Parts: sequence; structure tokens; C-alpha cells
Amino acid sequence: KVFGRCELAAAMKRHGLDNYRGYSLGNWVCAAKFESNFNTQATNRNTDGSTDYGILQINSRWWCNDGRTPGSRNLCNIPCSALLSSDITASVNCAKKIVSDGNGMNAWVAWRNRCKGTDVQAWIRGCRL
Ligand code: NA
Ligand SMILES: [Pt+2]
Ligand SMILES: [Pt+2]
Ligand SMILES: [Pt+2]
Ligand SMILES: [Pt+2]
Ligand SMILES: [Pt+2]
Repeated sequence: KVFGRCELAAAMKRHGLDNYRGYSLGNWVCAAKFESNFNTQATNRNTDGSTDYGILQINSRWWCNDGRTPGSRNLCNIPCSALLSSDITASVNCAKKIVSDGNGMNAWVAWRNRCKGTDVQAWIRGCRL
């Protein structure tokens, strides 16, 4: 499913992302825009053989099992394919664990490079929450 901007923002809040670990909802939406273009099915293979999965492009090296990432962990205890569903619960729950792991949202490279320090509120302006 390709979410609408305000549609994803709605669903992110519902699942508890607004000010999660101090990250306002605008940050989560901007990160999703740039990680996946709001598409729950987005996949992107990394040079290191791991793959990024879903709206927030969660990586198979640490967070999920795809059965092809050598010497990898499944810290979120899911199959990576769960991260591609039109229901974002799994992506959100695994992101809560990532963003708590201690580098906060810097664990999303597109977030550090494109959202961090910007007017993130724009991404939620016009939506109902
Ligand atoms: Na893994
Ligand atoms: Pt939830
Ligand atoms: Pt803020
Ligand atoms: Pt694996
Ligand atoms: Pt939902
Ligand atoms: Pt809207």
C-alpha cells in the first residue's frame, strides 16, 4: 500500500509514534517519505548483503529475519516480510525498538541527511490527528 501523507501520519500517531522518545510525528513522516516514498512494499538491497524493508526500511542485519542475511540478528523477532504489509503495526513496533537503541532517529540515514534539523512540522500540516 502506498500511504497518503496525512493518511500515514494518522496511522503513525494511532500506533504511538507522536513524540515517541521525543520525536515529534513530523519526523516519522519525513523519514518514511524519504526511506520508502510511503510504500509499505519498498525493499532495497544493501551492498553488505542485508536488505531494508517497508515504510521505514528496517534492515535485516539487526532487526528482522529474511533467511539470507549471514551472521544477522532478528532483534524484532519477526520475518522481514511482516514489514511489507499494509498494516504498519509491525514496522512501527520494530521502529520503537530501533529508535530506543541509542542513536535515536540517526539510525535512519535518510532522516539524518534530509529531515534532521528541518521544518518537520510541514509534513503533518493540513492533516487531521
Ligand atoms: Na536478520
Ligand atoms: Pt501500535
Ligand atoms: Pt519538533
Ligand atoms: Pt538471516
Ligand atoms: Pt493501523
Ligand atoms: Pt490531508
